[PDB]
Amino acid sequence: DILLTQSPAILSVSPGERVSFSCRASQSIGTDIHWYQQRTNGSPRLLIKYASESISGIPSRFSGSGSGTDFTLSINSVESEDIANYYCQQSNRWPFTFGSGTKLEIKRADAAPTVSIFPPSSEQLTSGGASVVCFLNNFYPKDINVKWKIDGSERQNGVLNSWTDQDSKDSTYSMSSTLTLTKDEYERHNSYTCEATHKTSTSPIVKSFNRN
Amino acid sequence: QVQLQQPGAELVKPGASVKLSCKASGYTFTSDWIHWVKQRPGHGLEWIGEIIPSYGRANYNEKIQKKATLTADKSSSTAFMQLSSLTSEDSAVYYCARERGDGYFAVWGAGTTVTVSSAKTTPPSVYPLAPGSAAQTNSMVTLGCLVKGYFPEPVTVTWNSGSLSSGVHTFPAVLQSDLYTLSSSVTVPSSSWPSETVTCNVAHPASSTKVDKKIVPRD
Amino acid sequence: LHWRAAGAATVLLVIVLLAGSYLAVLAERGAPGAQLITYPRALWWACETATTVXYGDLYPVTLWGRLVAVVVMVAGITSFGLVTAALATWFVGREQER
Ligand SMILES: CCCCCCCCCCCCCC(=O)O[C@@H](CO)COC(=O)CCCCCCCC
Ligand SMILES: [K+]
Ligand SMILES: [K+]
Ligand SMILES: [K+]
Repeated sequence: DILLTQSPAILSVSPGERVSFSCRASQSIGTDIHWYQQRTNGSPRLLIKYASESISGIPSRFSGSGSGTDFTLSINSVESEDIANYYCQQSNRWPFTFGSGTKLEIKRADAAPTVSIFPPSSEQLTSGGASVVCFLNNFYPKDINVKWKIDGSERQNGVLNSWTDQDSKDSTYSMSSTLTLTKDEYERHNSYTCEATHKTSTSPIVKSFNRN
Repeated sequence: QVQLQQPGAELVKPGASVKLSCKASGYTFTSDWIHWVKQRPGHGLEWIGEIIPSYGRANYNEKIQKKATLTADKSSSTAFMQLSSLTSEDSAVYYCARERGDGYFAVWGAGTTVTVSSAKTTPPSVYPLAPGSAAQTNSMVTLGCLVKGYFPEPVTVTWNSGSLSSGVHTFPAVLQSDLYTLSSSVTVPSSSWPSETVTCNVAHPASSTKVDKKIVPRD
Repeated sequence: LHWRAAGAATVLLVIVLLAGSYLAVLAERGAPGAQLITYPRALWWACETATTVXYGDLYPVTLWGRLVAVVVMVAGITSFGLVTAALATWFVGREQER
């Protein structure tokens, strides 16, 4: 069966630059290669068929080239919406096979996180639970740290974090940090604070609220 | 219109089997083949097999253990994939795709997220996320909704029934104690809320539930 | 008689190239390494097979693909024997006459 090697697995380019993805077949397959784009949580979408043929609806920005064993997918002037995984697929011999995929990453200007803290809702408290939610949004680079403090003292128990993949809207990243406590535990404390430390500032960005 | 329609999710206990469906619309030809592709979270696309509806013949990937059996119904223009005796290794999104006999997959379904687990289905509790009273706003305000205690994946969150897309971030779910939780964030000009309403819509295919939570300022 | 046998053979040949193209793909998919697996090139393969040219760019590797190939071959060859026999019949008459 035909092995399709896509390497490198991650390509990082600057906005507006021309980028090229590589797909190498284990044996010669003519021009029977097709390329798909798959955005985060999206289904694959065909971009180019038979190595270089355009697909209606696809921006003119995309093009393909090559024949034999080496194929290239190129994007002239990359933009945020191009952030996604890209896969090649061959149809020369049975069975059809797929390459392992290349992720496109865009290196944009640094951006500090927009931090928002949210007290638990009354609907949730009513059920005996209390979640305090903090959003660290639209920052770059993706490296970031969040620290919780309850009544001025660092808190670590009950904190779950989640980070998004690079955003296809503006090339930034976002993260959520959720501190969950029982209603009782929540009721015996005053101030809750979320602190974000990011490369864009020597001092942490802090947001807090008081239960009263 | 959507060319290939697949159900959003199926929960399956280890050892049980499930039959996935893919309803096709648009132009149909005798040369069409419907393919199935498996994708585990964070991994690539794996071909499972194909069937040609016009004749009913199916072929399968020989490199992997055969978990699938393909069939197709001509009158209902539906293709089926029977997965049997599943294990956690079978948990993944399974896409159906249509190939016009010319080697490329012109269109893909949205995929069915299949979770193999003994755990039970549980709809999510949706709570509002509105700023506290001391929070100062800029030209923009951020709101959100907390979706917790659901199983299995996935949930789909939209804002204002889909009309509000820009400025939205839905975070990946976190799994703790057989239950998932995530939150979604939306940012609108501070001047437009609460004058213009903001509601998050949360769909949980596995439990056939879809709830709305309007976000209003804290009393 | 002859022209109708020839005309019919031509119509029948066109049907065999299209059905042969469809059946060859049906037969060959599922056989690892098979290349006669998409319809446009299978129609091309049926044409270069029926004319007996047989470049070797594409060919069947399965039992049913090969049976389909032999039917295409014989359909092509037969059509041509019929056209040839029809031309001979035509000429023979016009020459009796001349
Ligand atoms: C001792 C006397 C020998 C005389 C010859 C006998 C040959 C054996 C019988 C033929 C096929 C058996 C199938 C099999 O087990 O092989 C298949 C395995 O995939 C593939 O078949 C093949 O790919 C060969 C196809 C041959 C087609 C011939 C068509 C003639 C009109
Ligand atoms: K020859
Ligand atoms: K030859
Ligand atoms: K030859």
